[PDB]
Amino acid sequence: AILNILEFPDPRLRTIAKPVEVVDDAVRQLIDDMFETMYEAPGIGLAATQVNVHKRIVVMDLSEDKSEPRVFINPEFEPLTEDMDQYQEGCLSVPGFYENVDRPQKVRIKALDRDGNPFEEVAEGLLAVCIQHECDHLNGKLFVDYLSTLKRDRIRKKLEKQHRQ
Ligand SMILES: CCCCC[C@H](CC(=O)NO)C(=O)N[C@H](C(=O)N1CCC[C@H]1CO)C(C)C
Ligand SMILES: [Zn+2]
Repeated sequence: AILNILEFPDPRLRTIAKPVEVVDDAVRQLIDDMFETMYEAPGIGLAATQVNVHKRIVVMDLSEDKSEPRVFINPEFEPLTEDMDQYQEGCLSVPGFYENVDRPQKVRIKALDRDGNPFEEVAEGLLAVCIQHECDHLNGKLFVDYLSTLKRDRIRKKLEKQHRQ
């Protein structure tokens, strides 16, 4: 099923996602619904908070053809270096707006696959940025919180106008 994606300034997007203790069927079903919604969007990633399910579950596919489905459950990453990188990020929950967000270049991801088995990895490029952009969703953050107050408000207003209109 294609799922509904909440948008700024929906306060629900500020909910802090709770840890997935077990990976039952209900969880895998959600995962699939999350992939579909993401492809349908279209986006290269999606966290459960964006669709009103507040569990630590991140879905991703950083490829052209839909051949690289990646699942990140109970994720967490660590900057292995003091290095930074500027990237113009957009978000399905902040549609139409794209701002250059500054984030660490090399991070070490740590999660549980679709089955719930721990795995560790080292991210760079698009994956690093993406898991960071997704782990923010689980904590209630949006790339727009790295933006100025006036710039972010100019955005909050536009959407609040678009939304109901
Ligand atoms: C970290 C990069 C963004 C994270 C993933 C988001 C989707 C999202 O809202 N995830 O929570 C996305 O697909 N964003 C797209 C985006 O910002 N892209 C697509 C890949 C390149 C980059 C724009 O230059 C836009 C077009 C919807
Ligand atoms: Zn997003």
